[PDB]
Amino acid sequence: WMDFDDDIPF
Amino acid sequence: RDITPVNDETMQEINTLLIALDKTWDDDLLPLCSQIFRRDIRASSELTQAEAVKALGFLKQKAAEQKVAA
Repeated sequence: WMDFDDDIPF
Repeated sequence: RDITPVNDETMQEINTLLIALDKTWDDDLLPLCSQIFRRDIRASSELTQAEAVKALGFLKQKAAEQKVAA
């Protein structure tokens, strides 16, 4: 799972 | 899990950062929270406090990393 600890673009 | 709803102080901090980032609940954060928490979240008030604290951490990372391009 993608989660908020991961380096997601925003 | 603690399902205590997000409090007003945490909400205000989140909102401050969304405004600073030129991002919105409707376009940006609610879709992302829905994907991350794998549930249908249709309003900011529907987050749990535990969820909101994770989202707030993420937004602080974004706001601290780099300047917001014009």
